[PDB]
Formats: sequence, structure tokens, C-alpha cells
Amino acid sequence: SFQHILRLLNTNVDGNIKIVYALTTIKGVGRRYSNLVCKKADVDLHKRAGELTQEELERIVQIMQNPTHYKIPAWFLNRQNDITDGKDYHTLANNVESKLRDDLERLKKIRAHRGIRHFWGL
Amino acid sequence: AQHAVILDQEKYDRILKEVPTYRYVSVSVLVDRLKIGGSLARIALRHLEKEGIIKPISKHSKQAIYTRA
Amino acid sequence: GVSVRDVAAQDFINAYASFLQRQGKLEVPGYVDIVKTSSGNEMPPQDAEGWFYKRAASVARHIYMRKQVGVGKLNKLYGGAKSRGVRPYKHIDASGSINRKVLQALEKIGIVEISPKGGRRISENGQRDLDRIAAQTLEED
Amino acid sequence: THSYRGVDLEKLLEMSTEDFVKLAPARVRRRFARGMTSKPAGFMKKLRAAKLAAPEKPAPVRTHMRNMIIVPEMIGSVVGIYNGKAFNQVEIRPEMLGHYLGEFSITYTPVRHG
RNA sequence: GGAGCCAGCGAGUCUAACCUUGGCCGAGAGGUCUUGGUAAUCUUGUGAAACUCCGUCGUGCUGGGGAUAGAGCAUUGUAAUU
Repeated sequence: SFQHILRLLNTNVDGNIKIVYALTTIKGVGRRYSNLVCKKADVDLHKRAGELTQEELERIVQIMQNPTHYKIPAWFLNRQNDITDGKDYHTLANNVESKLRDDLERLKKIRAHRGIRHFWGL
Repeated sequence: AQHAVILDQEKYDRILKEVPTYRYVSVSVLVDRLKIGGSLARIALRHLEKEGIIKPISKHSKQAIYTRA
Repeated sequence: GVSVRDVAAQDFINAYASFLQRQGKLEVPGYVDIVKTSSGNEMPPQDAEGWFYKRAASVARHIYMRKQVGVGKLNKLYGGAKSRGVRPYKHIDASGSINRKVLQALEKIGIVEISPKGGRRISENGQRDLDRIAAQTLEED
Repeated sequence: THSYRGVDLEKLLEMSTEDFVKLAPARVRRRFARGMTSKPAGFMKKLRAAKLAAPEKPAPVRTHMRNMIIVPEMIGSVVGIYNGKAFNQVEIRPEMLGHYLGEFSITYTPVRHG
């Protein structure tokens, strides 16, 4: 039954830890984001992560990447009012450090001070 | 090694026979000579006291003191 | 006879909060479980369901013992220290939006009423209600 | 194509300034709401004529106005931006929208301990 | 995390706009309509923090620690880009 290791969003998560805290291994999932997602999923916050069933790890993932569908208040999100299109996003896993290392290069292309100083230090 | 955080049937059987042996029991004692994590020990004491196997003398959240009787 | 002053604080409050929740008339704001209750806090309230009832009880008692109170004084009362990172700690007030709705809710069930000279004062029905729970709490001993 | 916060470039250029600010972040909105000074108007007037009479690019107009917001009306102009000492010459590409002019002219020289 | 709950020394507008209670809106920062005080009189019992009680965590750079950095929302100012 109990599984000592699990894998989701291409990240490893160990079962021995409280579910709310275990999830924070994923880039972009902080303590508060993790806490609210669990409540919306109505999982038992006091369970340890290795106890959850597959159809409970789904729904969780299905919320983390669609937060606006469950009326999380948008002011909770880390990519409000995107520069290209005015959508609100939350950035997860390897997608973080791809929008980073992109806005830095976008500044470099336009010869802005902040871009210049950054790459000059490198 | 790591302390256990979920209760297997073997340790449950172990707890019920071993704990009545000790003069003094506390969170620290169960974590030491048994190998459960601290979050189990807080649950075990409330259960064993309710069940009547150990006798309280004082309770303080940050300390607890139970005796053989 | 018995008065609220005859009972220990964190014993009256637990009893009354449990009672008040069972009646189910106390209207909750609905944004509960997102809010931190303070800009000084980290993490939301740990008792996810009950915490709104607990505060409703505390406010009622605090007003009963006093002449009148307003929302601003409650924010000072429930404030705390904020860490401010590497700089030294400082006092910070609690959320206004929580406390304001608490007072509005209690007023609908008639425990509290608006006072002249501003703020809120205990209603005579508030006295009668709280005095009854006090008696039960001692009698349970 | 380039797009600015969901609006396509071909609908820009036709856009007025007071429409543009509705899309802009908080600092820009405050700056215009608090009332931008008269000084940009004199610059814009001169800048407009150089474009209108242009033979094909308008050639530089130069200014000390480092605190001025880039606004779609001035896309494609060539501007010399003062540095406290010299002038640096820059052409307004669409990617520049919403920045300050001062960000494109560096007031100090990198230190090397060489 | 929830609950309990206690000081002393200061300073404040008509020259005009200082210290601000109370009601309403907002997750928050904050906004808005009124009000008392030229003060042992009103803000102010400055209901301060450490602290006390009940829970969660369990010795793992961990839920210790919060530098560096990204996105967004406000306030002062003629002007916040370095």
C-alpha cells in the first residue's frame, strides 16, 4: 500500500512527509500555494503523502495547473498580466527558469540598462 | 536509518507489551528506546492513557509525565 | 447567581464557540480559508473550519466586559510582531476586514447593538445569552 | 507579429495615448493620472515634424528629457538621449514600449580594477 | 497557529490642515464620510513586545535562516530609470 517515493511533474516526492509540505519540492509551489490547493482538492491535510491514492494525486495536479478554473483569486498567482498576452499564469517545474532566462534576454535585445549590467557582470 | 511515521502491525503489538514495563514514560522515552517518530508518540500517549494502561501525574503540552500504574 | 466574570477565559470561549457553531445562524464570509487574518502573520489559521466561530465568541466576551468598542481598537488588540526580515521586529495591526464582518454578524443575531458615542455595546439579550452559558460551564464541573 | 499585452501591433499606432495607458502597469497609470507636465508636448511637436518631412529615417532629435515615457506615437523615430556629458542615439523599436528614455543611456563607466 | 492580556517618558491645527476616535469599502498596503483637541480635559487605559495557556512539527541546512531574483498592486513628490 504505502509507497516510499512518488514522481509527478518530473519531480520526485517522498512519502514520509506531510502532504502540504511534501509538495513544495516542486518549483513554483510555495507553502501557501500548496496549502490552498490541498483545501480546494478537499484532501485530508493531516495525511502523509505516501497514503494518497492515484485519483487523489490527480485532481491535485489538475488544479495546480489550472488555478483560475477553481476561483483561486488571481492575486494569488505569480505571473499576473503577462507581457505578451494579458492572461494570468502560474509557472511550474522546468517552466520556471525558462521565463526567467527569457525576460533577461528580452532586456538584452533592447539594450536596456538592467540587461546590460546583468550580462556584463557575467 | 529513519524513525517510523506510520504504524505497522508489528510495532503496534510491540508497544502494547513493552510500555507497561517502564517506570517513567514520555515523548522522549518512546522516541528513544522504541523507534517511532515524535508525531506518533504524542498520539500513542493519548491512546494509552484513555485505555487506562498508564497513569498521568501532570500534563503541560511541552512536557508530559506518566507512570507505570 | 453567576456572571461571565466568574469563569476562566479559555474555558468560557471554548464552550461558547462550540455552542454558537451548532446553532448555525452565524453567517460566515465565504472567503474563509484564504485569508491570513493579519499582514504580520505567516500561514493562515491552522484550524481551518472552526477559527471564525472562535473569534466571534472572543469578541462577544471582550465587549461584555467593557463600556463600548470599535473596529479600530480590535485591530490593535489582535495585532502582533512582524519579522521584517533582517531588520528588527515591530508591532503591526491585524486585518480590518475580518473584524468588521464579525461585528456585523453578531449584530444580526442580536447579541450586540450600536451605541451612542459610537462603537458597539452589549444588548440585554446578549447579557441573557452569555450568562446562561456561564452557568452551564461551572455546573459541568 | 509583435503584440503588447494581448493587443496586436497593427491596432497600435492607430491607438491614442489615453487608450494606451489603460494597459500599462501601475507606475505609468499614476504618472499620467497625476498629470504629465507640459514639457513632453514641446518635444512631441518637434518630433512629429521631423517624421512628417522625412525623406524616407527622420534623423536624430536630441533631448535632456530622461524621465519621459515611451508611447506608441513615437515608434520609429530616432532620438539622441543626453548622458550628462554626451549624446547616445537610439531608434524606437516597438519592444521599447513603457520604458523610460533614461534606461538606454548609461551615466557611468564600468569599473575594472585592470 | 489560536486564546489570555499588562506600562512610562513624549508630541500634536485657524498662520491654517497637525495628532486622529467612530461608520462604510478592500486579502492587504490603502481609500472614503464625519468628529474631539491650542490639550492633567481629545488621539490615549497610547489594550507595546518579550511573556502565559492549548495544539501542529520531531532532530532531517528541517516547517531553522531569508540574502539574491521574477511578476503585479498602492502611497509621498515637479520627478521614483541606476
